[PDB]
Formats: sequence, C-alpha cells, structure tokens
Amino acid sequence: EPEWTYPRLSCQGSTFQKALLISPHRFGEIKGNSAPLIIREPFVACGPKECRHFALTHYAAQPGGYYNGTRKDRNKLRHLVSVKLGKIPTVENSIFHMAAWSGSACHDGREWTYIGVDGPDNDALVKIKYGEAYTDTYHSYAHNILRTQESACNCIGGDCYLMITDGSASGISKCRFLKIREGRIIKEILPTGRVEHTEECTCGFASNKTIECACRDNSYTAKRPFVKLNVETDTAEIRLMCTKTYLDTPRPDDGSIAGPCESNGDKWLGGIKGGFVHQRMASKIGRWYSRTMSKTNRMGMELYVRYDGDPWTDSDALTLSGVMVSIEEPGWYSFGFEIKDKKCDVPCIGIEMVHDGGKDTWHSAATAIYCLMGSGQLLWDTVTGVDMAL
Amino acid sequence: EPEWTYPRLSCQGSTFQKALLISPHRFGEIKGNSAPLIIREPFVACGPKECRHFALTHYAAQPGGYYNGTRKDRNKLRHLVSVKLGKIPTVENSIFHMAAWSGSACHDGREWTYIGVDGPDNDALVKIKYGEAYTDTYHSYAHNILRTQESACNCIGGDCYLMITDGSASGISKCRFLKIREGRIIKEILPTGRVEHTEECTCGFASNKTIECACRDNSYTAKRPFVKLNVETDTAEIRLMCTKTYLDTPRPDDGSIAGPCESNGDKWLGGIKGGFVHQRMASKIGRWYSRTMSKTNRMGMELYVRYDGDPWTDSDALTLSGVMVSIEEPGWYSFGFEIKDKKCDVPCIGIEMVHDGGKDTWHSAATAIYCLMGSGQLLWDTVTGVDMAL
Amino acid sequence: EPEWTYPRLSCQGSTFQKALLISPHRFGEIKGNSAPLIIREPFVACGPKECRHFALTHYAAQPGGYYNGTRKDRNKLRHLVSVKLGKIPTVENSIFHMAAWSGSACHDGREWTYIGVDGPDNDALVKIKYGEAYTDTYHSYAHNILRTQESACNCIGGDCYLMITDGSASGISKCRFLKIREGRIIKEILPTGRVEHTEECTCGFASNKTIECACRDNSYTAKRPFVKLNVETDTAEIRLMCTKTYLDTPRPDDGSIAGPCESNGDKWLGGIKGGFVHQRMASKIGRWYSRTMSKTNRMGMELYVRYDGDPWTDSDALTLSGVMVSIEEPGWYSFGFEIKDKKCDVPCIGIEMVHDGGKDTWHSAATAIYCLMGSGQLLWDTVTGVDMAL
Amino acid sequence: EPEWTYPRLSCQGSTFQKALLISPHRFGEIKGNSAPLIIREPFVACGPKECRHFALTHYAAQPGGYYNGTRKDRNKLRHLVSVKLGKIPTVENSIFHMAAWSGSACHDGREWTYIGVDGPDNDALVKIKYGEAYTDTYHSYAHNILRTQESACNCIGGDCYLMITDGSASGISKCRFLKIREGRIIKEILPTGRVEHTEECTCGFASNKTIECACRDNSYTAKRPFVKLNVETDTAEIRLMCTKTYLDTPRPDDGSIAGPCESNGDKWLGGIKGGFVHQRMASKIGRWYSRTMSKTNRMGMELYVRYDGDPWTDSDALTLSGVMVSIEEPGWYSFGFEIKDKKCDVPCIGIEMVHDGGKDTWHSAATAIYCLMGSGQLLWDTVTGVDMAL
Ligand SMILES: CCC(CC)Nc1cc(C(=O)O)ccc1N1C(=O)CCC1(CO)CO
Ligand SMILES: CCC(CC)Nc1cc(C(=O)O)ccc1N1C(=O)CCC1(CO)CO
Ligand SMILES: CCC(CC)Nc1cc(C(=O)O)ccc1N1C(=O)CCC1(CO)CO
Ligand SMILES: CCC(CC)Nc1cc(C(=O)O)ccc1N1C(=O)CCC1(CO)CO
Ligand SMILES: [Ca+2]
Ligand SMILES: [Ca+2]
Ligand SMILES: [Ca+2]
Ligand SMILES: [Ca+2]
Ligand SMILES: [Ca+2]
Ligand SMILES: [Ca+2]
Ligand SMILES: [Ca+2]
Ligand SMILES: [Ca+2]
Repeated sequence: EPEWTYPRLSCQGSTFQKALLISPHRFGEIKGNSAPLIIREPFVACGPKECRHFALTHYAAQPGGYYNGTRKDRNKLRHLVSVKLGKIPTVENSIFHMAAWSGSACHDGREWTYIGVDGPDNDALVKIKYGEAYTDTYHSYAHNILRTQESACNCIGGDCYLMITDGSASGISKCRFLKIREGRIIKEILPTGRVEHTEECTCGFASNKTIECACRDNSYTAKRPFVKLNVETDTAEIRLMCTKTYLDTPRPDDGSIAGPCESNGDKWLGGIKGGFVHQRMASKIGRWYSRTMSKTNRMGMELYVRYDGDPWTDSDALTLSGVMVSIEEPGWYSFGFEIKDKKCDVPCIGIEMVHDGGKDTWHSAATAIYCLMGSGQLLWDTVTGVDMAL
Repeated sequence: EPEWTYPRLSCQGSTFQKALLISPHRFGEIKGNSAPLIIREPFVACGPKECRHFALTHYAAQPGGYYNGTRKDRNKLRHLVSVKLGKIPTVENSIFHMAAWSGSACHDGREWTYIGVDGPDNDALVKIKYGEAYTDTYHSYAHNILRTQESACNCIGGDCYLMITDGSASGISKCRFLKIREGRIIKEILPTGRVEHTEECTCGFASNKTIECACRDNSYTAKRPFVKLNVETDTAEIRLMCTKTYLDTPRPDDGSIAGPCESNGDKWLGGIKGGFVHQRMASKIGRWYSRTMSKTNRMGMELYVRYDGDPWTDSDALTLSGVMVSIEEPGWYSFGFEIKDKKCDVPCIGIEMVHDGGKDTWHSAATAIYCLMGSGQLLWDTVTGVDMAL
Repeated sequence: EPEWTYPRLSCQGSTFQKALLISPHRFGEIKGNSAPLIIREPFVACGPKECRHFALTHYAAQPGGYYNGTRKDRNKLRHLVSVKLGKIPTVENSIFHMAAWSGSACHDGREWTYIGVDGPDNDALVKIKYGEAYTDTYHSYAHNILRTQESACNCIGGDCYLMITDGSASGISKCRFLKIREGRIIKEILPTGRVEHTEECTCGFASNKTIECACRDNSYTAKRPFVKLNVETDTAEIRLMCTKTYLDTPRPDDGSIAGPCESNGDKWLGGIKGGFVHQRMASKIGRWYSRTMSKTNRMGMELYVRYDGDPWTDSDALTLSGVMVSIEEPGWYSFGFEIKDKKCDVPCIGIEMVHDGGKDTWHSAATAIYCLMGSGQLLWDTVTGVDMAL
Repeated sequence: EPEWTYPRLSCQGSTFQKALLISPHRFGEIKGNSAPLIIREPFVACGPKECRHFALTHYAAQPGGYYNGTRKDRNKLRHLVSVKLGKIPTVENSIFHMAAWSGSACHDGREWTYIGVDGPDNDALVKIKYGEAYTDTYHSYAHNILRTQESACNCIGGDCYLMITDGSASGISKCRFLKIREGRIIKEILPTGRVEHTEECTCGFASNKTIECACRDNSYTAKRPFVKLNVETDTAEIRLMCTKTYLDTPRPDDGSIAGPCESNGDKWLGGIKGGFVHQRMASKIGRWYSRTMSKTNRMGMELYVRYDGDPWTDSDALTLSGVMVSIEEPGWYSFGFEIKDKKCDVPCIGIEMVHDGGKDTWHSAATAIYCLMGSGQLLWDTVTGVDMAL
C-alpha cells in the first residue's frame, strides 16, 4: 500500500525560471513526417514518480483532413489524453483515457484519478475513472453544460477534491466541490459566500487544512473569485480577490474598480482560466499568479507573487515577478501544478499557448513551463517557434 | 504465484455510459502521417492490471497499397494483434501474437492465453499460446471452417473455457467447449439441448458455478442460442432465448415469432455477433444485451437489460436501456468484457463500428466502449467521425 | 542472481504448425507512412521471459534513398539490431546493438550476449557485448572474412558456445568454437574430423552434454557438415551428414551421391544456411531440419524430421514433414530456436523470406515462424504478401 | 537506497574498436517516413543499468520547414533531449528534459542529474534538474554566455562535479567547478594556475581522489588546458598540456611550439572540444585522447594513448593509436564516457560527426562510438553514409 500523497513544504527557492516547452506543432509541417495531436485545455499533474501532461484532443492530427471543428469546444469526438511530461503528445505516444470535452486528473499516491465530462449541454455528466476502471458519475444540477476545472484535482491522505460547475456562461454558475476517494464521490460540498459565478478553478494546497483556488467569473467581474476550502470541516466559502491587480482578461486598468473588495465593477463579459500555485514555507506563504499581458486579449503572460495576507481583503497590488511570455506571443489558459522532489514540493505554472489562425484551419496549442528554482529574477521568456503556414 | 482470477461482485451502478472510443482511421488520411492497421473482429479482455484491445488485422495499413482483400475474412496473412486499451492500434504500437483469421484471448490472473485459428477451410486448426510459448492445438471435427468466439475466453481458478465451432454457416454447426489450463486443452465438452447451429458465443461468468453465453445461429432463427455451462460438472446445455426482443440481425418485429420459446420461426438467413455481459449483485442478476437498430442491417446499436429470470423460458420483452449508436452510424459486432477494479468487477460492452465503403477500397473498424458507471440513463451516443474519402 | 539457463525437455507435441510471420515490408509502400528497416540474416533467440528478433540492417529503410548497396553483405554501415518478437522491426521500434556485417546472440538466463563481426575482410574481428558493456574481441586467424553463425549462440549453466569461421568461401574454412562466459572468451576449441569447410552452423542442445550443429559447406559438397560438441570435455568433432536427403542448396537428386557417408560428391559450389532444432524426449531424440524446395534455387521450404540414430552414419532418407513455403515463394536462410515455457522447451524453425528484386532496388526479408504444437501434420504454408512495386 | 556510484577499475583490454554508430539522418530522406531530430553537441552518460544519448535539439526535424536557424547555437527553442543509447533520436523516441542551449548530465547511482543553460547572453543561467524536479540554478558571474561542458558530469559517493565557464570566446574565460549533491549546488570551486581561458572540459575520474579534464582554450593556444581536481580537498588547478602532440584544432605542426610546457605559442584563434577518457589499471594509468586529422579543419579523427606520466610536464609526443574517422569524413566534438560492466568500468570515446552543408539547409550530426575491447589495434573507421541532398 504505497502511502497516500500529502502536501509538503515547498523546496527552497525565491523565483521562477523557464523550465520546459512542449511545442508539438513544431513537427506538424505538411512536409514533415510527424502526427502531433490537435488539442486544447492542457495541464499537468504529478505523482510521486512521474508527471503527466493532459489535454483534450479533437481526435485529429496535423497534418490531417479533420481541421474543421477543432475550433468548437464540445462534441462526441473530444477525448482526454496524456503523455509523460517530456514526450511530444502524438497519435502514437498518447493514451486516450476517456471521451470528454472537459476534464481534470490527479494522483492520490497510489493510482491516477481521471475526470472527464461529456454528454448533451442540457444534461452533461461527470465520469470518474480510477486507474483502469470507470467507477462513478455525477449529473448536471443546473442543466447547462456541467463542466470541470481543466487542471489537476487535489488529493490528501487519500481524499481528492474537485470543483465542478453548472450554469450559463453569462449568468449564474454556482460551482460545487466533489470529495472523491478511490474513484467514488463520497461527498458533495456547496460553497458559501459569493457564489453567483465561479468556474475553471485552479486549486492547490495552502496547507494540510486548506485548499485554495483562483477561479474565473465569466459575466460579472474582472476580479477573480477566490475559493478557500477547509479539508477538516469539508466546507467551502468564496469571495472575490481584493487586489487591484486584476488577474482576469479582459479587465480595466489596475485599481480602477471603485469601492470595497466585494465590488464587481463593470461586467467585462468573459474571462480566462489563470495560473495559481502555492509556495509553502515554514512560517510564510507565497501565492503565485499569472495573467495575460494585454488587458483585453490573450497575448503575453506575466508572473506575479504575494507573500502572506488574505487575498479576500488585501487591495495592495501584487508584486510583478517577470514576463513569461511577450505580448507578441499568445498567452491563453495558465494553470499551476507541483512536482514532487525527494523531501519537498516544487511549484510550477503551465501556459497554454494557442495557435489560433482563424476558423478556416487547425487550432491547437503548445504548453510552456516555469518552475521555482534558485534566486534572482525570471530571466527568459517563451516562444512557440511555430509557423501556421507549414 | 500471482493468485488465479475469479469472478467477483460487479461494482455498484445501475446504468451504462459512453466510456471510450478508439477510432484509428481518424488518423489514416492520405495527407496524414499515421499508419493505423486495417482490422476487424476487435474485442477487449482484461487482466488484474491492464486491459488489452485485440483484433484480426489484414496485415495492411491505411494509407497503403494492399486494400484489395481486406474484405475477405480468411487468408494466410491475417494476424491476431493487440495493444493496451487506450493506445491507437498502429503498425508500430501493435504486437502481432500469431497468424489467424479467427481468435480469442483471456487472462487467467498470471498469464495471457491467446487463441488463433488458421489453415484450410476443410481442416482449419485452433492454436493455443500461453504468454510466449505455443503450447497446443485442436483440429477441425466437422471439417468446415473451425472457428472461435471473437471475444474474451473466460478463466476461473486457473481453468479457462472457450467455445469453438465447426460447420456450415447455413447448416449444422454444433459448437464445442474447450477447458484450457496453463496453455493446454485438458478437456473437451459436448453441449446438450438445441445444438443445430451455435457460434460466435459471447460468454461471461453469471457466477462462480455458471458461465453463460449469448450466441449466433446463422441459418435457422433470429432468436439467439443461449448457452449455460456448469463449471463444477463441466457440462453444458443450449436452448434458444425466449424473449420477444430478438437480438439477432436480421430479424422480424418483436414478438412476431409465434409459438413457444423453442420455436425457430422464419430462417432469416444470417445473423451477427451480439454483446452480452453480466451484472452480479448479492441477490440479483443483471443481464445486459446489445443489438443493432435496423432490423435488417448493421446500423445503430441499443442497450437492453433484464434482471433475474431464466432467458430460456421468459418471453417478456427486454427493458430498452439506451441508444449507444444511432441508425445513421454503423453497428456491427458487439461484445462484452469486464474491467477489474480494486474490489469489484466492472461490466462493459464493446461495439465494432465498421467503415464499409464497398469492395473497391479499404475495410476497417473503430471500437466504441460503454461501461457501468453511476445511475440514471445512458446519456450519449457514439460516432466515428471518419470520412472514407480522406 | 537469476539462475543460469539449462536445456530442458521439449514440450509434448508431434508436429509443426504455422505460428507467426513478420512481414515488415507489407508496410513500406511509397504511399504508406511506415519506416521498416532494410535487413537480412534474421534470427530469433529467447530468454526466460522474452524472445527477441535479430537481424543485420543496412542502416536504411523502405521507402528510402539508400537502396543501392543493400545487396552487398559487408560494409561500414551494417548493424545488428533487434526487437521483441512480435513487433515490426522499424526505425523507431528497433535497438541498434553494435556495428557488424555478421552476428549472433543468446541469453544465458541473466543477460544478453551480443556478437557482431566487422572490420576489413583480411583482418575482420569478432566483438562481444554483454548487456550494455563491450567486453571482448577475437581476431581473424585465417585472414579471410572472420564470420559467425547468423543464429542464436547456445548457453548452459553460464557458459555460452559460439561457432566462428575464417577462410575462403570456395576453399578451406576451418571453423572454431568460442566458449564465452559473462562476456569474455574463456576458451578456444579446435574441431576434429572433417574440417575442410564448415560455416553458418545452426546449433542447439541435444542434451546437457552435447551441442549439435547442422552447417554449411560452401565449395565441396551438397551434404551438410554436422558438428557434435561435448560440453563436458569441451572438444568438438565434425563429419558430413550421411542421409541421402541432402539439405544443402544447390544439390543433386537425393541418394545420387555414390559411395559411403563421407563421400563429398560433386562440388555443387555454394550452399545455404539451413534450419535445425531438437526435440528432446525422455528416451528419444527428434531432429528437425528444413531445406529449400527447388534443388538449385532458394524457393519454397519443407520440414523434415528423424528420430534417433546417428546423422553421421545413417543414410536412410529423412521423413518429409510438410511444406512450410511453396516453391512459388522465396525460401532463404532458415534457423532454429527454442521458446521457454513454464516447465519445458518449445523448438521452432525460422525462415528468412528474401524479397530479391534485382540489383536496381531494395533487398530485404520477412521472417516466417513454425513451432512444435499439437499433433497431426503441418497444415498451412506461408506467403509474404509483399509486392516490390509499391 | 541504491548505493552511490564510484569509479572502478577499467575492464581488461588494450585497444579501441568501432562499437556503435547512431546516424539518424540516414532516415531523414524527403522520400522517407521518419522524423529524426536536428541536433548538435551530443554525448553519452551511463548509469548502473543503462546508457543515455543526450544532445541539444533545435526543436526541429528532417524533413521539416524550420531548417533556417539550426546553424545558430543559441535561442529560446533549443532543448536538452535524450534516448536510450541504441535508439534513433527521433521526435517520438526522444524525451525533452529542459530548455537549454548548453548542457551536461550524469547518473549518481540513484537518479539522473540534468544540467541545462539558457537565458540572455549577458546574464545566462545554469538550471539543475534531479530526476523530475527542477532544484537549483547558478548565475552568470562574468556576464558573457554562462556555458557548461557538453559532456557527462562526474559523480562519486553521491557528490557530482561539473565545470562551468563564463567569458569571451576570444578573451578571458575563467572556468569554475560546481559540486552538486542530490540536485543542489553545495559548493563552488575556483581553479588555480593557468586560468586565462578554459572551457568545454571533458572530465573523468583518474582515481577516487582525482578528477581530470582535457579542455578547450579558444583564443590563446593550440595546447589544451588540463585540469586536475582533488575530490578530497575540493580544490582544482589548471596548467597547459605539455605534449608536442597538440590536441586542439586549429594547431601548427607537432612540437613546433618553442619554449617550455607553459608557452602558449601563436593564438590559433578558436578550438574544439576533444575526447578524453581514462584507463585505470592497478598500478598504471592510461589516458586516451582524440583529435581531428586536418590541422586546421574538422575532418577525420584519430585516437591517441599515453600511459602514466604528468600531462602537465611531459613533452614526449603521444602514441598514435588509430584512425577512428578518415579526413574525408567530418570529425567535430569528441567526448569520453564510461560504460559500467558487472565488476569493472569500460572507457569509450564518442565522436560528433556534423553534416554541415552550409547556411541554406539543415545542420545536424551523427554520433560514432569506439570503446576499449580486446587487444591488437583499432581495425576499422566510421562513415555516416548520409547524403545531404536526400
Ligand atoms: C461555457 C463555459 C466556458 C468558460 C466560462 N468554457 C470554455 C471556454 C473556452 C474559452 O473561453 O476559450 C474554451 C473551452 C470551454 N469549455 C467548454 O465549452 C466546455 C468546458 C470547457 C472545456 O473546453 C472549459 O470550461
Ligand atoms: C463462416 C461463419 C461466419 C459466422 C456465421 N463467420 C464470419 C462472419 C462475418 C460477418 O458475418 O461479417 C465475418 C467474419 C467471419 N469469420 C470467418 O469467416 C472466419 C471466422 C470469423 C472471423 O473473421 C468469425 O466467425
Ligand atoms: C563469404 C561467406 C558466405 C557463406 C558461405 N557468407 C554470406 C553468404 C550470403 C549468401 O549466400 O546469400 C549472404 C551473406 C554472407 N555473409 C557475408 O558475406 C559475411 C558473413 C555473412 C553475413 O552477411 C554470413 O556468412
Ligand atoms: C561561445 C563559446 C564557444 C566555445 C569556445 N561555444 C560553442 C562553439 C561551437 C563551435 O565552435 O562549433 C558550437 C556551440 C557553442 N556553444 C555556444 O555557443 C553556447 C555553448 C555551446 C553549446 O552550443 C558550447 O560551448
Ligand atoms: Ca510511431
Ligand atoms: Ca470575468
Ligand atoms: Ca513509430
Ligand atoms: Ca440468425
Ligand atoms: Ca515512431
Ligand atoms: Ca554446399
Ligand atoms: Ca512514432
Ligand atoms: Ca585553441
């Protein structure tokens, strides 16, 4: 019985640096001989012995003949696949875990838990897979696209928590939390506080007692709903992030939202999933966030940090920490994950870099990686080097 | 000595849902760079640690230059191959186990048993392989295409049973059962009861004492010969399925076969292999069957269930349980298999979706998967997304 | 310390049957997307847990641009490669072990021993590799193409024996035997008896004390030099095969060589490597041989058996045992090997089927497999299904 | 806790022989179906159970559409990748470890340590990765292209040493040494003696106490700076090689540098990384070096040996030991590494054979291998067999 995974102390360090870049389409030339899968919503989750790179493929490759439709986000073809982090995710290299147009996964220290969501928009369903066996499901409660995180779920002592949501993109979307153990939902948690619209939550362990999430409100505020979840009482409350450094996109100039922490401000219809990871020290807590550069578009991506404090009531702007991607490169979904070293955990931030070339061609994405290593300051940015005409 | 496999209690659940789809030809475009094998008669078998996807390749790929002949079912080129369930079965990814134009396989908890059938139609022969070593054979007794199940054989406490048949497709085809242990036939069983024509049996454990099979009669009835095999006395009897929900194809309207359970009705020359799996509860028994939608063609596929009762003498129609495939998609051979979770077994139903485009092109198939997970009702159907012009 | 390999009793059986066929060029169409290596002199060797398929690649693939030269047998590019038996030997799937234009290998029960031969014709050299480390060599003693078996070397209790030869193809070629242990030559054996010309020896264990070989004399007789090697006294003697069923090619009509066992007869310049394997019973000894059909060309291949007796002095023709390949298909080098089952050994015969299309195109080969399984008679032959115009 | 790696006694032997050649571009024809990565600066490092082949890919393949730029040595795309020695390094077969335009790696007996260098020329940074986790960094001290060895770092009892350098290529480049343990720099060593310009050091264990390196001075002498590093006192001193057999390239005729050991002679602006490995005997020490044939260009490569003596003060020319590559083939970077046999170490010499075809096409390299095996003399040379027009 390989003991259960538990959050540890982060490894010593004080800055992020360019780590690894998976640009599969650097090999999809019409004149090349490779078959890189067409995907989106990628993310990484790590176990005690290995890190896996997950994504939602449109079940097609480049070069191929099924580019039309790769732009849509839901259909009966999309599948959750994954490869060892470091391997190019190609047709042959990939493992198709289950059909889904929305997913997540995490390793409890013994086995992998794979979460996938598919079905009709009005009654979609969450499927849970533990290793090889399909073991449970969950139904749409708001009957409007049951969806999940698009990032690693979190496990502790055997219990894994996962945020799911149901509702209109431009309306009410009260999220919920699932407490999964060995593949089956053993509890349903209903969040408290600001619950109007919450989704695509990037969660992580702030400690052995609390799991925190930075999320996405898609129709009311440029501020990010921030979840705090007590693992001991299994209760969860939500409140908007008080910092003037709005992490969502689009958004207005920093600090331009008048009023107290809780004020939503202009709707700024839409948003984006943002990265977020913890830096657990003995008596301090680093909270790293990522956010696109352009205030209105998905271009560039910068790193931000803020040690200690209550994100719920601290308006002091975040400390800029570096340019992971320039505004000349695409910066879409970002997520956080943690690599497990011999005696400590290593926080990282992934960055989906979408190759959007329009509706009349393929639509895929690279994945850029930045982790905590050493001191000083972020030294280098990331590019995809991909030309969509090849 | 990794203990022997034994049938367990099915995992809690009350409905089937779209699980996984392996559509290898979504990657065989003339403009792509993949090499998906051309196959047919696919099926899945699982061991304690992994599930493998088997099939009969025509030893050619798409795109290739050997499409002519992929339509025929027997020749000196066909081979039994397999890959980990989840991997696209391609030239590089596949393992060729042995030459055969008819096969089956199962895992006894220690090693894999591979069964293949090849040779001349008038004197074909069954080859048994245990892991790496070829260990035994069996000769044609009716000298007319010795053939096997095309689905997982079943093992218990070390002994594996397998149905084989010999005879005319439109005549007598008395099937037999082989009791294999560690690679060698240790017993031959002769069925009792209705034995005129029985084949392509989909078998599974109804319990530790009985192995049941839903089979195919190809020249007399649209009803399905149903086998019951006692593992303790090693005797087996056959009788036709009494339900008015005829599972074969072609077939007439349900309940239209006048007379008692045993009446054959019109010949309805031909048939098809059908899916069938068990749902073992503490004091109840679920029996799941699949059958094409069109009464005369291989289009669409619906799921059916029926708890308890004696299929041999119960005429009450089956309970429709969902549309796994629409009549607009192809639905050919279906089979059943079971995934092994930590403490219980998970029943599933595979569906070969053949890409028939005529005699002047390639002929291959995808494999759609549906397993028992959660409650409610089957929510979504499966498509292949493959265009045979690419 | 995983105990050393020792010859065991063959598994029960009384006939050979078509087992497996590796036709890599069924995937090398100019219109396909595969990269099967161009090779020759293939063979199989098995360990306790797996069988590997070895060959000498010309370091090129089909389709490619380096076909010119694939016809020559020696150069600075040829390499010894291998894959798990069952996997198509392609660029990606293969493992290049060492450069060589002549080779062999065997598993002592702990590690693999790889033998390769390269260098100039006048001073070639034998390289020995044990697992990952290169550990020893052997120099040309007759300074005229030091060459080896082209088939599995044989190991026992830790000591592996290997036949090597040096000399003119149409002249003297006194072979020698190397006794290798853990990668290093611990002894050199000089054969006794008829030693004029001996090579490409197919060796195997007739028992724990004797290793026997059927070989190739290339310039004097159509008869096959037969080696007997005592493992206890580490001495070896050679004498020509006395049977009237000449195994070499070319050769004259059977029994047409007048005189006693030892008479050479007409030169019949040239020859071919032939298959040969043992069937060890409790008190009997089966000796299986293969030989092409055409008396003058490499077309077709039939199986022959002969239980007990002394091949050195028995002129009774061999018992025809079946047509493994028809005279319409190519039949080149054949070899023997043994698969290791749980409690007994399973003898097999490999058949290199060369796709010779001339000097102005590629030149590669498939590998056909036949093993001992069941009773009755060899039922089916093997074809390559490959068209050299694609 | 798999014990730590320690230098052992070399395996018995007295000469080098052609071992293995990895020519990935023998498969990159425009008409082939393979995808071999475009790389440079390859090298090998071995652990107790396996040897890995590392290199710096330009994140492109042949055939591809990203050839422009493959000539430059630094950019945000270059990555450190590796495959099991014996496998062709292709898109699918390779593992991308981390982004870098300069690297090294070594196995401490438990885990792999990967070193990579990227960032801006004026402030580049060294990243250390231990297995899966990124664990430490090191900053540029001379702010001018922080670079590393391009060959296996060396570990002992758990502590790994690595040479790094910072400075102008045609000026001062005082190198430094890092003492890494379990992924983190636990010490910084400043060399003593001739420290004007030292880089691309090829290091190895001369004994349990000393690690020696043959390096590259790029702007002052054709002589090779030779490092001696005491592992017990963790101090290191440098002095130029005194032999008249200048190992650098370009260089003047041997022995033409007038003066004592320390004299630099004409600048001979430029240089090259050279191979160097040890042959540890009980009471003798073999030191093997490689150097291109042409005195001014990177063509051909010969092996040299010299037992015992102090390279710092011995002017006796080295003993020519063979032609590994002819002056008609390209001979670029050469390095040394050691394979670990059951009870002794086996020294080898790698040779990067660059396919330079100009600035208007691709630029990649094969890797030729020669190891210590047997006695006599190096018998055969190596060719790439690659035609850059295909
Ligand atoms: C409808 C809700 C919306 C977020 C506010 N979801 C969403 C947004 C984008 C995007 O803004 O680019 C891309 C994909 C999705 N997804 C879907 O449409 C199904 C679930 C998934 C997965 O693809 C992630 O939420
Ligand atoms: C001749 C008997 C008939 C079933 C009544 N078999 C059969 C039917 C079909 C089909 O109806 O599409 C496809 C393949 C076969 N098979 C053969 O011809 C050889 C054995 C195998 C395997 O391919 C399965 O029975
Ligand atoms: C010169 C001796 C001759 C056998 C009598 N060898 C030989 C014959 C053939 C053939 O007759 O088709 C093919 C290859 C070889 N080989 C060589 O030329 C080098 C060694 C090897 C390996 O290829 C096997 O002996
Ligand atoms: C600028 C210093 C110079 C050596 C004197 N480096 C160097 C030389 C060559 C070559 O002479 O062909 C190729 C690559 C490099 N490298 C770089 O430019 C970055 C580091 C690396 C790796 O590619 C190795 O030193
Ligand atoms: Ca592949
Ligand atoms: Ca928003
Ligand atoms: Ca491949
Ligand atoms: Ca019927
Ligand atoms: Ca591949
Ligand atoms: Ca002859
Ligand atoms: Ca591949
Ligand atoms: Ca120099």
